[PDB]
Order: sequence, then structure tokens, then C-alpha cells
Amino acid sequence: SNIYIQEPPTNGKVLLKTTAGDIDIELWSKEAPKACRNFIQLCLEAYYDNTIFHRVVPGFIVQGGDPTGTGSGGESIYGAPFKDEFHSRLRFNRRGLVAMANAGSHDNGSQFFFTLGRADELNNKHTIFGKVTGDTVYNMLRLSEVDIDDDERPHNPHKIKSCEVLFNPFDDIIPRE
Amino acid sequence: VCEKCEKKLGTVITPDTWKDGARNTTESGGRKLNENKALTSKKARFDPYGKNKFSTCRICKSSVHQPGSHYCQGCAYKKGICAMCGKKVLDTKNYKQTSV
Amino acid sequence: WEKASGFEQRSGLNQIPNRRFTLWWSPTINRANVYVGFQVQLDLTGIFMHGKIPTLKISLIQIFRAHLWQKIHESIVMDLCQVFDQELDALEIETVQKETIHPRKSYKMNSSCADILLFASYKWNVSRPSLLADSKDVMDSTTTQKYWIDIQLRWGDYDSHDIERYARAKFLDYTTDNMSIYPSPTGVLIAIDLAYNLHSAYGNWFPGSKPLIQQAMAKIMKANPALYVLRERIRKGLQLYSSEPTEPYLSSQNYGELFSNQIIWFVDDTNVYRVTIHKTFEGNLTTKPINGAIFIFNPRTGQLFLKIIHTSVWAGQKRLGQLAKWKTAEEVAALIRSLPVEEQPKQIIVTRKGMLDPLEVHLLDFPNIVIKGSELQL
Amino acid sequence: GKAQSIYRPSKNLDKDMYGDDLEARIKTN
Amino acid sequence: QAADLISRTAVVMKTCQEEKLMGHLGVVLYEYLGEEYPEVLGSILGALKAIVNVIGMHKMTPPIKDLLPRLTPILKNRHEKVQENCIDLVGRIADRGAEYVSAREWMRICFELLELLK
Amino acid sequence: VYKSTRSAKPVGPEDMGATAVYELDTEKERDAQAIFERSQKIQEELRGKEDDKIYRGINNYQKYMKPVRKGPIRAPEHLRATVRWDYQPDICKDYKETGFCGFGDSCKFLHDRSDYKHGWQIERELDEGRYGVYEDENYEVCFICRQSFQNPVVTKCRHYFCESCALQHFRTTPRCYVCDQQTNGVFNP
Amino acid sequence: NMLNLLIHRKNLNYLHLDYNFNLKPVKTLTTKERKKSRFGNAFHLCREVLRLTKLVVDSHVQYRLGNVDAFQLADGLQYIFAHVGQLTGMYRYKYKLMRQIRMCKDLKHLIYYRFNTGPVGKGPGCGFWAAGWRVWLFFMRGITPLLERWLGNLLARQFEGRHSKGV
Amino acid sequence: PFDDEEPPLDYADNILDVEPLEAIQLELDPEEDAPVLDWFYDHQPLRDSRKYVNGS
RNA sequence: UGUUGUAUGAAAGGAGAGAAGGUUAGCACUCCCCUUGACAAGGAUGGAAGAGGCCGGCCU
Ligand SMILES: O=P(O)(O)O[C@H]1[C@H](OP(=O)(O)O)[C@@H](OP(=O)(O)O)[C@H](OP(=O)(O)O)[C@@H](OP(=O)(O)O)[C@H]1OP(=O)(O)O
Ligand SMILES: [K+]
Ligand SMILES: [K+]
Ligand SMILES: [Mg+2]
Ligand SMILES: [Mg+2]
Ligand SMILES: [Zn+2]
Ligand SMILES: [Zn+2]
Ligand SMILES: [Zn+2]
Repeated sequence: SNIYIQEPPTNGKVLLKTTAGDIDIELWSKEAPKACRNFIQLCLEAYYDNTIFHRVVPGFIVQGGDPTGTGSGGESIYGAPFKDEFHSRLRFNRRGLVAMANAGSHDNGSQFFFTLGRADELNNKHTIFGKVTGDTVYNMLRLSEVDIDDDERPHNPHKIKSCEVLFNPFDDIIPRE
Repeated sequence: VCEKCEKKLGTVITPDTWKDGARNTTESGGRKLNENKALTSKKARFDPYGKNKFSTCRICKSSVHQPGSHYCQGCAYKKGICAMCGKKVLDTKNYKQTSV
Repeated sequence: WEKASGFEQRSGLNQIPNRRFTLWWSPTINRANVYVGFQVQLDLTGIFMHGKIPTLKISLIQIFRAHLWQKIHESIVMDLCQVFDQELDALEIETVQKETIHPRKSYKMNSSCADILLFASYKWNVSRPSLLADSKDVMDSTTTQKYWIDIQLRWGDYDSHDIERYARAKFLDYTTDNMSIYPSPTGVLIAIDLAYNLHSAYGNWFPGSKPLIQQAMAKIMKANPALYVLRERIRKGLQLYSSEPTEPYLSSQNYGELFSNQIIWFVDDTNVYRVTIHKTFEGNLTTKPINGAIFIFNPRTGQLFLKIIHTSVWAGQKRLGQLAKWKTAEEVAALIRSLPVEEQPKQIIVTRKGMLDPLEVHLLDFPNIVIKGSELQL
Repeated sequence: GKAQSIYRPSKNLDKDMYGDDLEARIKTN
Repeated sequence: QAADLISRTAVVMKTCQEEKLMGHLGVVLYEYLGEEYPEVLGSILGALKAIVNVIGMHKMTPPIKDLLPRLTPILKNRHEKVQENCIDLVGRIADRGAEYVSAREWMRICFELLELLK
Repeated sequence: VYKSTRSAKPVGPEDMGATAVYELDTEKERDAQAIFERSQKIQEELRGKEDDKIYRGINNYQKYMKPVRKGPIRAPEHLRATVRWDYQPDICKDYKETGFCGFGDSCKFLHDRSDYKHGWQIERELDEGRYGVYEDENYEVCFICRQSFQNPVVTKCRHYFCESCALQHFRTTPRCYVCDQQTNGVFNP
Repeated sequence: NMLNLLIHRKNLNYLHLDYNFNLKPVKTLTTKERKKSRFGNAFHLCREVLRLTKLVVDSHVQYRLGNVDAFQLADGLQYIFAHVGQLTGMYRYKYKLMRQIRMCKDLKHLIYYRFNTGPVGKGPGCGFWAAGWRVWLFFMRGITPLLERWLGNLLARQFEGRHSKGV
Repeated sequence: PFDDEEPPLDYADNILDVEPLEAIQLELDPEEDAPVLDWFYDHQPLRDSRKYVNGS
């Protein structure tokens, strides 16, 4: 069979309910444990709720996860930006990958993005920590069907209605208050 | 040339042997009776004072050989265009034109 | 193969006869399963060569010259688009768009795009994936608005030319692939075998789309221009000429289809309930029943299965004209169970319209046999 | 060599073989 | 005889506005060029001559780019029917369609024409 | 909207495709080899018995004789063949360029004159972005006083001039300004 | 990395070596490029030996990642050693190799008919890989001197330059 | 087992610190196979033990 | 606080592949290389020169 899975297996799964619809994200918890732990803990405490997908570059990315909506504000669970972590089997070559956004090296916040196609130049610059699977990837694509105004802003941005941890790979996440 | 430019072509003095679609036979009307050669001389021939003066290719600047042509044979073959007007007569995306 | 007209430079060997020989026996010279380690694909085609036979390569490149493989692909995509455009109201298609096909698509055998998109007016109940030749499809499975169609071409050979099975395999590989770009979860893949002139499809069907594709593919394989140029180039490569002055009088499409890969059985049961009238002393005419028969005929092998119905079955019953029809369906189911699996039919053609209903009821173990009624009953 | 030719309905040969329509010939006989 | 019948009924398909079918025929007759019997090849060429006249050079399928370099080795054929029908086809392309070939091609095809004078 | 099934398991095969078979050929049970195996078994069964004349299949009937091969070969399921592109076109270069070959019928390359692009050339043009980019560009082939159009008024021959300026221009010269055409006094709104 | 560096020193940028050690051109070649990019039996012999080694190591990789069972590893290894002719293509360079290949096939019959006895039916599950593995090891005992000599000549001709007087 | 275009795996990312699966081992009887039970499936099972093998 | 320390292949533009009529087959002598694991074989027969005397020139 000439079809090969190039990627290591996932472990752990997070549901996003959005105004585009539902999104299943399953996580690479061995390969990128910091960002996965971050993302699960922010989901368990409703950090992402009512955050918009503020930056959209069609055929490239859909950015999100800023509670201000500005494009400049994120708080990790570690009180500080955390490190990048790369894997040789995790490469930006397809749509439906979930990665952490940053401004520069070792600067990770709560912002993330979905990819919408091949992005070769994002390699070794952004931590890939999850992928979108099932039919819900088609819902993800509909996040990029927006009327995009200047500076890559939607007219009426889609937003996150809730989150849900379907399966938690870690055992010791204590959500903050 | 393209199809609208073929009225600008010159004709051979002798009539064509394949009569259909010819421009120089009596029946076509392009070979007319009682022609005065001095009156029809400057038609579709070079005239440096007249309207068809010695032209050069707009691309390569070498001299064309047909009156009223703006593109020399090689440049027109390679770009796929009519030698007189420059409208394209051929889609050359899949043709590696070889000048050899 | 002889000299094609009526009676009355450099030395070396000429490769015209050897290349003719190598084209003609090429499904067997180009066996794909003899040794299955390495393969070479030719440049603009989807022909695989197993082993380096260099007269065969010249034979094949002479056929697919001047980008014929792409040309065939685009001609079939154009023809299917013109089929669906005639049918926007009946299937409730809002629009039919042809995808801007990445130019190298039709001979790239690892991955595929979509070729046609259908956008719905409202929504289409979508069933689970099945073949083009299956029958009983339940439209409950999913619901959608987009629906893609993907055209595949292949060149088979002697060891491998099952086209239904190819269509299934390519569908399940491409739609479950991680690197796939399909616009929706639902669609169909259509596979055409140019070496053998076979075709099939596999995928999701929305209501009314399977019969449409069946007719469309039959018509397209019969009458495409680019396929005519392909078959014409093969015959010139082989220098094959026809002895016969015209096409056979019974050249109808239905007649031609009877001799495809699929098994087709004619069932004739008008003679099942058969009687004789004779004169009585009472003055009223009487009918005595006599033995009947069901005819099942396989045209390709010329096999007649004759089921002799003895009148003992009719003894104690009241309305006989239906019992015979019901019996006719049960006996046909019996014969299909009795035969080996490779003997069993794909289509059954019934001479009598009313026979069509019970038979389809009684064949439950065999849901994929279609039953229909032709125009050439005999 | 053994249709090679197009089929046309031939001229009624019952006048040749039997002298008239075969069914009529049985009727008289 | 079949190629002769195409050459007679080419005009009827123009009046019947069925250029798609005649276009298809031109594509079919292009594969019959490799004929080895000169009588058949001359009629294939005659049929082609008629289709070029009826549809025109710029809508012709196979394009004149494909048809003219196919025709230049057919020039060598010494049979008179082939030469006659090929030279007319070549000479008609030479004026109405000269941008479909390179100048080196017209030069070598020009050289070839010196054998047509015998 | 596609909704999630909400399962905890990951999607895909659990062994990550480490055992993915080749399923492009016909099924093992319906295969030519398997059919042959059934026929051999049925002939073993009928070996000692009488001819009973019942139908068992088109292939396998009573053969009175004691018990590669004819058929298609079945292919290995788990072996994935390695494919490479044959980019060598095998065209006669002389025949393609000039239409003349010194080998004739002995030439062992293709006598074909078409010059379409190769597959890798199409791919390089698609990568570089230069596939069809040239369709965009085609090769098709007052002001005396420089003031406002104070009565833009015409002559015989399209030369739209100002009114009192061109009356003074006629005072200067009796012909036009644009191409020195004979106006003959004719001067129109 | 060794074979890829050899390809890069020679300016053979139109040949690509993939990670399963197949050498393949990326475009059509001129006559000059076909003459210059032809490699000899030393290169290819070494390349096919490395291809076999990668097939063996990747099976163990698949086991250590968890994707296969230990039984599937043993069956996969014995499949590898009985089918080097289909998996590599080593025989084209040295055909004397066929002797090993034939022998491996002969061991399979010997083992298979002894393994598949009784309730055990014909099918793909036999994993007794010591015999096939043993045969190749002896092949490698003989071919190591040869390739060290041949590859020393390839490297000497690459670094010292071609030697002008000859033999 | 892996694709042509996939580069060979890194040990540190993939294989290091994952538990191996069970190997093929036939269960031994603690009564009947007492003498051979302790070291049967070790690598160089009697290597360290002085009284059975000469040494390392 | 730089520079001629060189070569291969490709593209574009040019030249054009031995045989005292034409079409060609090769194997070598010297010294200049290329592919090659070569004491093999190829690279247009791999390419390039090929009578004597005197000071590129002159004589037989
Ligand atoms: O019994 P299996 O484990 O399924 O082995 C089969 C089968 O072996 P047997 O029929 O001898 O039991 C094939 O034999 P044939 O069907 O061709 O007679 C044999 O072919 P060889 O005898 O040539 O080995 C084939 O091997 P292969 O797949 O290479 O054709 C081999 O399968 P494996 O050896 O691959 O397990
Ligand atoms: K020499
Ligand atoms: K020679
Ligand atoms: Mg030599
Ligand atoms: Mg030679
Ligand atoms: Zn020019
Ligand atoms: Zn024009
Ligand atoms: Zn040739």
C-alpha cells in the first residue's frame, strides 16, 4: 500500500465548539508536552471562551486565542512564555494542523492557529501540538470563509463558544481560579 | 497571419492550382481582368514613401520580410501570435517551441 | 493481419514488425505480478512497465504521444459536466463547477484532487460508500451540500485488471489519506481502464445520482472523441484491419453491454403456468394444467438452465396465476444459491414486467443483483 | 471467403421454388 | 472510397452547422496519415484539404502546428496523387498560416520542394 | 455542519498503517488461483466415483484423469513496489527536429514530430509560477495654448481647438496645427 | 550521507537518492549527462547492501515504536531474508549473488513444510528467521574484502585524481 | 516500512524512552524447569556466574 | 584590512560528426583526457598530430 502515515500517534483529545461548528483536536502529548499541557489547562478553566479568530490569511492560517482580540495578548499557564519544542516527524505540510503562535523564539502564549495548507516556512519556528480530525476539519475550513477587512481582520469574526476535554492524557492538571 | 489580417496578404501572380479558398483566381476575384500593374503596384508591397515602409520587429529589431508586419517570423512563431496584429493564434503553454 | 490491398534504406533490422508483435502481446509481456519488486512509470502517462522491454516502450509512447493521457482525462471531465448541466432540476443541483485541474493530475498515481464539484440547492441525504453496480442503497448515512467527483484512468494488464476493486481501493486510500485536499467528506471516484475499456465507480451516492452516472458512463465509453483517438492509435499501432463491411445490425447499446465483464441472466417465465382446453359433454370448456418451465439463459456462455415445474405444485391452491409468479422467484433464488460464487449473475433481465417485483423481494441474501427489464427480450 | 455483404430482403422466391406461396400450395394439396 | 466521401460531404456539415463532428473527423483523419498505400493516402489528404477549407486554419484540429511538420516527410512520396494533394496543403498553409512554423522549417521544406520539380 | 462523534479514541488505524495491504487486485476468495484450488479439490473428490452428470461449475467437471499455470498470478499483499519516473523520451532527435533520419526503419527511437513539453518541465513551470503567466501580456498594436477647453471646436479633420485661439492661429498660418492640413477656412463647433 | 556526498562532489545534481536508497534522475538527460552520471558496480553494490540493512533496521524500528507485535517482527524478518531478490535488486551488480538467493528460497521450503503441519495451515505467520539470516551473513563475509578494494579504488580516483600514465 | 521520502528516524525523538512490547517467551514450569528457569532468556545468561562460565 | 584559486553541467547564440565519387565498419602506434571495481569495455574508429633537407618561410 503506497500510502504512508508520516506522523507519530496522538494521545488526548479536546473539543472546540465554535460558531463555524464543532472542531475535534487531538494532541501530540509525547512530542510537545508543554504546549499540550498548556492547552488542556486553558481549556479546563474556560480561558478560550468567547475569543475570536482575529487573523485570517486565506489558504495560509487562521489565528486565534487572544482574549483581548487584539493580536497581542496571551497568558500561558506557566506565568511566562514557555519554550518551543520541535519534532522531526511533525512538519507543516498539510491543512488541519494546530500550532502555537509566537512573535519570536521561546515566546509562547495562549494564541494558536490552524493551518490551511502547506506552510514550508513555518518549520522549526512554531510548535506543532495537535491536529484536527474527522469531518470536523471541514468546519475548520469554514473559519476562513469570512469577509476579510484590512490587516487580515474579519468583518464578523467567528468565536469559540466553549471547550471540552474528551480525553485527558495527563493526570495532575489542577485548574486555576 | 490571423483570419482578419488575410486581406492584407499579397498574392502570387500565377493562379493557385487548388481553386477552393484561393485568393488569386479569377473566380475569387483577386485576379482581376484588365489589371494595370502600375496602379496596383504599391498594394501589399514595400513602399518607403508610402504606407508600408521597411519595418523591423518590435521585439528583436531585425527587419521583417512581409509588408505591414510588426513581428519577424521567429518572434511571431515563438510567441504564438499574428505577425501583423499581434493577436495570438496559438496556445503555447504546452509547446516547447524549438527554433531548431 | 494480412496485406491490406488486393492482389493486382539503411541495413539493420527494421523495428516495425517487432513493435507490432510487442504491442499485441503486451498484456502478457507486461505482466505486473511475475516479479513484484520495482516498476517504471512513463512520463506523461500512467503506464507502468515491469521490466525493461525497449520495443514495448516505443510501442506505448507512440500511442500516448502528444499528451493523449491528459486529453482523455479532460474530455471525460467535460462530458460529465455536460451531463450534470442537463440535470440541474432533477437532482436538485445548484451548480456544477469544474475544478481548475493541476495540470499533472491525471497521471499522478499517489494522490488526487477533485474534478467536479456539485453544490446543492438544499441538502442531499448521502448513503454509505458502495460500487456503481450495486443496487440497494440506503440514503440515511450522512447529509451534505458539496459533492465531488474524481476521474481516474489506468492501463491494466493480464494479472491485474479488476476495475471495481481498483475503484474501491483508490477511494479508500485517497479519502482516508492525511494529505488529501477533498472539498467535502462525500463524493465518488470513477475509474476507467483504457487497456480493456472497462469502468466502474465507488463512493457515496445521493438520490438519483447513481442511475445518472451509470447511463453517463455507458454513453461516454461508447462515444467519446478522445477515446476514439486512443482506440484508433492502438489499431494503427497493430496494423489491424476489419474484414466486415459494416457494424453488426444489432449494434444497440443494450445489446453490446450483454458481453461485458458482468454475468447477465435472462429469465423467461411466461410459460410457467401452462394449460390445455378441451371440450366437455356439459358444453363448457375445461382447462387442464400441464407441465411448465422457467428458462434462464446466459448469453455469454450459451447456457440454458431449464426448471421443469410439475403440476403437482398447483394441486390444492385457489388463485394459480400469482402462485406461479411467486414460485418463479423462489426457484431463481434457489439456482443462484446452488451455483458457485463466480458463476452468479450481476444483472437479471426479466421478460415480464410483473415478475420484477417478487423476485427482488425474494433475493435478500443477494442484494447487489439488479433486476430490470430490457427491450430485446427474446 | 465464407456474410461479406449487406442484407436486403430478397425477391420472393416462393414463385421459383414452389410456384406460389408455400402456405397456398399446402392449401391446394 | 471512404475518404472520398468525407471530401464530398465536408460542405454539407458546414451548412448543417455541425462543425464539431467535422472537427472530430479532422482529428481522426490525422491518424490515418501513416498509410502505406498511396491511393489511400492521397484520398486522406484530399479529405483533409476539404476540412481545412470548410473550417479554417485557425480553428483546425489538430492544429496547424501539429499538421505541418507531419506533412513535410509526406513530401518525399513519389506517387503523383500524394504529391499533388500534399503540395496544395503545404502551399496553402505557407501563406495563410506561416506563423505556425519556424523559419528553419520553411527553409528546409523549401529545399525539399526542389525535388517536386521533377 | 458536521458534528463530532465525540469518541476518545484517535482516528485512523491503531498500528499507524504498519500492516496496510495492497487491495487493488481481485479478492482472494474470488481469485483465479483460488478458483483453481477449488477445481483441484473437486477433481480429487470425483476421482473414484461414477459419472453422475450434475453441474458443479463451468471449470470443474468430471475429468477422467488423475491429478507455471494458466491463470493470472496473485500479487504479494504486503510488498509495496517502488516506482520511478522514466523521463527518457526515446525520440529520434533528427527526425523530430528535421524530419530526416539516417537509420530509416532501423531507427530504434520514435519517429514522431510533436513538440509538447515533458512532465518535469510542466512541474518546474508550476513550481516557479511561470505556467501560463505570459497570457497576461499581449503584443496587439487645449494643447496649443495649453489652457482650458474654451469652446472646444473642431475642423474638417477632428482637430478640436479653442475658438479664439484658432482664429488667431489662422492669423498665423492658414493650415492646421496638428498635421498642417488644409483647413480651407472651415472651422466648426 | 556517504552516498549523497559522493553524488554532490561529482556535480550530479540531477540525480536524487531517496531514503530507501534508490537512485533516480529528476529530469531527462542529455547524452553528455548520461555518459557522465553512469555509476559503476561499486557504488550500486554498496547502495543495495545499505538498502537491505535499512529494511532490517526499520522492522525493529516499527517494533520499538509499538506498531507491531513481536510475532510480526519475527515474521517480517524472515520474510526479508527469504526475499532479498524482490526487495533489493542486488543481483544485477553481482549475479553470483543468485546462489545465496536460491539457497534462501530452499530454506524456506524446508522450514515451511515443517512448520505448517497439522492444525497449522498455510498462511503468513512463520517466524523462524535464523537460517535466512545466517546465509546472508556468510555472503557478507565474502563481499566485505571485495567492496573494500573496489570502493578504495572509487575513492582514490575521486581524491587523488585520475592517474596519467595508467597501467 | 517507511516511505521513500521520509528521512530515517531520530532515536531521541521517537524510540528513546518508550516501553518495549513483550518479547516472544514461552512460559516455563517453576517445578519441572527449575534449573533453567532463572537465566533462560537473558543475554549471555551465565556470563556473570563464575561456576558455570569462565568469565566475561 | 576585497579581488584572476579554478572546473563540471545546463540555458541562450554559433560551429558541425575519419575513409583521394556516396554511404559507412572498425583495431592500434605517441599524449591529452572522461565513464569504470578494472590487466575488461566504451566515450565519433574517444579527440588531436604524423615524407626528407635549409633558414612560420623555401626546395624535391
Ligand atoms: O504457505 P504460505 O506460507 O502461504 O506460503 C506461500 C506459498 O507456499 P506453499 O504453497 O508452498 O505452502 C507459495 O507457494 P505457491 O503457492 O507458489 O506454490 C510460495 O511460493 P514459493 O514456493 O515460490 O515460495 C509463496 O512465496 P511468495 O509469496 O514469495 O510467492 C509463499 O508465501 P511466503 O513465502 O511469502 O510466505
Ligand atoms: K587510441
Ligand atoms: K566509425
Ligand atoms: Mg576504444
Ligand atoms: Mg558507428
Ligand atoms: Zn523579432
Ligand atoms: Zn492579425
Ligand atoms: Zn530515427
